[PDB]
Amino acid sequence: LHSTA
Amino acid sequence: DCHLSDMLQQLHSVNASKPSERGLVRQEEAEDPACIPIFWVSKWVDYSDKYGLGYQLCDNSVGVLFNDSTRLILYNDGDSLQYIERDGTESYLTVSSHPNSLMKKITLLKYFRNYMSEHLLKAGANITPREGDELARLPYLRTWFRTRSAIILHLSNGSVQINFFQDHTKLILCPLMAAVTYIDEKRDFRTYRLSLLEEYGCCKELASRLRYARTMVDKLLSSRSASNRLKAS
Repeated sequence: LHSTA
Repeated sequence: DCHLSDMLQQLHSVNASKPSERGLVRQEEAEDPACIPIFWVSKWVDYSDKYGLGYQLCDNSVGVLFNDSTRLILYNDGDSLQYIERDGTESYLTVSSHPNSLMKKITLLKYFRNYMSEHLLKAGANITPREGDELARLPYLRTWFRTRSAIILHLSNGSVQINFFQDHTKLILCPLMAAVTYIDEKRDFRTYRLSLLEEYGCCKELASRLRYARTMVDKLLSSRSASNRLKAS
């Protein structure tokens, strides 16, 4: 649910 | 006609030419680093279940496309706010002075801002963006969607960005430059003029991604057409 962490 | 139909024309022409099958692929000749974009999406958070899609642009501005189709943008000054109603009116507010009616949304934008800052890498951190002129205002997120393989982000300046989940490769397509920037798995980046890719060809990796990009742009265009039909009643 998010871009690369 | 719009940014999207121009982009579709550009992609159709390069793709029809089968660029990876050229007698001598000269991919490097198609590079045009001058046409690097001014803006792209460097971070995003999909809170669409409940609230919306939050994102960071490469200039460190942030924005949100809320589920109710309103938008809030926070400039990289950390204080100037632009709010856009469903019907398009922009209001110019600030984090320090704004209507209490927007408390909940401004609080949501701060949540996204802080989450992205704590946890997420900046895409294209190694890229110096192009300098925008007089009219190159901060764009916002016109629409987006996700597939099994990618998130598709369409900005109000016409750019379409496709980030691939599996291998972290990314495309940034601009219908004004008629160009594509490809960020590979090593985070190396190249920008290409689409007409030069048609002339000189390219590798299988890039060619496959451009075929996917065309499919995605057809999807964007069909949605846009649908919402315009509804809007014109």
